[PDB]
Amino acid sequence: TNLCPFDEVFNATRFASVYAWNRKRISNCVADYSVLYNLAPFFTFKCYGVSPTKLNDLCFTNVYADSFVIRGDEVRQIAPGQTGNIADYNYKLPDDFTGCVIAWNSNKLDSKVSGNYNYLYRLFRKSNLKPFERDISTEIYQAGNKPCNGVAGFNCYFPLRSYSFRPTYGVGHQPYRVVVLSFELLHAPATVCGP
Amino acid sequence: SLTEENAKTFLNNFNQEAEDLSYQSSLASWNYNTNITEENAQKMSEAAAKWSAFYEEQSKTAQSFSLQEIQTPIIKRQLQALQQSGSSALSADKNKQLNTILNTMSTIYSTGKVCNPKNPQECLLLEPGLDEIMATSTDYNSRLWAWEGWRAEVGKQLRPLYEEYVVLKNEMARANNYNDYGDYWRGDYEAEGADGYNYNRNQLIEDVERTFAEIKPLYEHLHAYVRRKLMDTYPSYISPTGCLPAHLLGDMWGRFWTNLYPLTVPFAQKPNIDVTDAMMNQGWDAERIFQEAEKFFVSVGLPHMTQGFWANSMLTEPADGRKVVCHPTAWDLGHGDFRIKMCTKVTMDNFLTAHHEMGHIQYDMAYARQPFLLRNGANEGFHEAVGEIMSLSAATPKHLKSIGLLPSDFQEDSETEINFLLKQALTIVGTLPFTYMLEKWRWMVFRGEIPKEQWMKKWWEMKREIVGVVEPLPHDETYCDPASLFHVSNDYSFIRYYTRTIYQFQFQEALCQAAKYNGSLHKCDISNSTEAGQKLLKMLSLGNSEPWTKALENVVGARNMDVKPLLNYFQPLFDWLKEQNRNSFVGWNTEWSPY
Ligand SMILES: *[C@@H]1O[C@H](CO)[C@@H](O)[C@H](O)[C@H]1NC(C)=O
Ligand SMILES: [Zn+2]
Repeated sequence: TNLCPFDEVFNATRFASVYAWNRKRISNCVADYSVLYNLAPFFTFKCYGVSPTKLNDLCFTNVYADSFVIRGDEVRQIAPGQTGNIADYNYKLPDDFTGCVIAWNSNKLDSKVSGNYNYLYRLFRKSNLKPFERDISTEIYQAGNKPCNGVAGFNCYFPLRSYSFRPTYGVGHQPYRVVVLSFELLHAPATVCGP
Repeated sequence: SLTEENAKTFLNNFNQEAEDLSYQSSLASWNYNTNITEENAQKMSEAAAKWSAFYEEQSKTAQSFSLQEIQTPIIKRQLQALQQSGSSALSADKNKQLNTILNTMSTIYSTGKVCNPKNPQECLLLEPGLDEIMATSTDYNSRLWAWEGWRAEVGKQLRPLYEEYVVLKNEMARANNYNDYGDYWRGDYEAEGADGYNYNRNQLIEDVERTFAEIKPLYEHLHAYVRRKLMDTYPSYISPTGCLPAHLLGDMWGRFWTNLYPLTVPFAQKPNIDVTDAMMNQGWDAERIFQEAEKFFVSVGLPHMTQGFWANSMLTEPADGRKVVCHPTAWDLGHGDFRIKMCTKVTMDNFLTAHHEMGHIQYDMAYARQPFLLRNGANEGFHEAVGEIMSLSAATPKHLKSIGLLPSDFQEDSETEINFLLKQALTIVGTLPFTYMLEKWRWMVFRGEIPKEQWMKKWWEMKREIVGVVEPLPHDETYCDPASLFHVSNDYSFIRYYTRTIYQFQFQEALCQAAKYNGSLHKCDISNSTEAGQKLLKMLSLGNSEPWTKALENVVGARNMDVKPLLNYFQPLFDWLKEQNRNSFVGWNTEWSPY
């Protein structure tokens, strides 16, 4: 029995920023979503396109596992057909998204008394992101009609900002680790079946 | 591209960094006020310095966007709130002069002693050892001595400082497209942009004189009753037709007549029930007081208290090692953080202070969905009027009989109602004429209608005709009597206490008519009523994003100050005063003088 490649994306030690979310491929394994109950008390197991109530007996050719970290008030933006800052500049999902999202509070690990300035996000951008698109550019966002010349003056800001988590914030500002599983159904031999 | 998108991006970039710098300074201030040491006071300085520097740097740049091509009200309001640079319009030298002048009056008011014509080794300052003479001391020739010595020692050096403070502040406001500094204080009530809710600045004057001219008969009846009651302890020093002396009241300045209750009481044989001797025989704690207050807000339709509140708030005095400033306050640190710092004892006065303090938390918790510039109250009187109705409701004998503090044997009586309404009469109606007179004098002084050689010539005739108070000793043109108050030696608006009272009763009558109540207004509460309490949450959700004339219309229905719940609150008292003031003369004349 070649078990799932799990226990390496959930119980990780270093997550990624939302603007540089991490993606892992899953194939030639056995899906075993039966141990996620032993995880955090998370209230987010929201699935679309499939049914979560004891319907994990399908076969897929590939699975894409994305992972990142956001705040507590943005987990509602990781859903098909949504708007906001994260959904438009950081991570966009299509309307026909088949798969689901899990989000668990990570205040005891991702928060610092002096401020966790490690995780970043994108605040300004010329256009919105396509479904499953990713940008890692650090160009000066020219807002007005005058050139920027590489320096950030007036109407020319840096597009990346930080979170600065602290253990004294409210539940809407505490960090949350998010994992998005997407299922692919191609014309290839489906090798991800599960018991 | 255009001014709109540029302003939107500018406001976003502002709100990004402003809400993180405004958190460290507040956290440092909390850590200092809770653990005051030699290091916290120094750590609280750099955070505030950096925050002020960032605020001035952002406000100096938020001026190239002309407020003429903006059609959206939210962006226009945020730009108007960011364009008020305050005292940053003065020059370099004048700023330092105004800074060193304001600190001089502050350190003069803080320090300073008094000397008696008797043995002078007793030097008394504003420490509570002195105001006790003006609070509980009945014997004559001592209250008058203290009242004269206060305006004699510390009132002389504040005259050469106020004369420059007036002309300096009139120039700082003249650079902000105003007329004087009196018009600067009246600008908080300026609400522009609406369909009918437009409120002009100068109207604030015409709305106060129209309001004070309606509580004149009730104040006159209360004043005549107090004057007739004071003649039983000072028979040879009180005239039954003239006004009352400036001293001999229940305060150092006469702002609150609360200390006249042991002298001016309708029925002395009544017990005036107190629930302080009710938590001893059953067992209470500082946590039970704040838990019975949380249950009050969840029975009306308001959210619970966050888990970070009960873990980060100081609800009692520390055991040892630490020291606190000993003042009940509600801190809104930001980023979803709300705390309360208050040393709580098991009494009735502390039981009602918890409700007043949590009334600020429920207000702060509710407008947190605003872009960091609309997270305030409608005006300066809206924030403090919400915490007053919560204490008004929790003090009724009905709320005390539904929590186990009062037994189901004593219901009510007509005598305790009068004993309670009179004690509340010399706390609200007794300060409104004083506040109105002081604010009118300050406005006329800042405008120019009172010359420099007529200050202590028009300050006393107004107190004679408006407040009905005469001076015991003559005061020539070398004193400064209003400067003796704390709110005058330091820059502080005093009209915020006049409107806050009115709004206190406009909210209570509108929130007691949504719970199907028909009895007296001073006997109703909003407990166990979801409708009466959901209309309040609708007003407590705008901050200053909407004009204050519109937020007031959502809770009470009126667009302006229309004060006749106050005349309905003191209805059983105004009728009892007219039955007692029969063989007397209701009124005063500004001609009599003691000496
Ligand atoms: C992570 O650790 C928990 C600890 O009990 C364990 O139950 C779980 O199987 C581990 N793996 C995952 C993917 O949660
Ligand atoms: Zn208050």
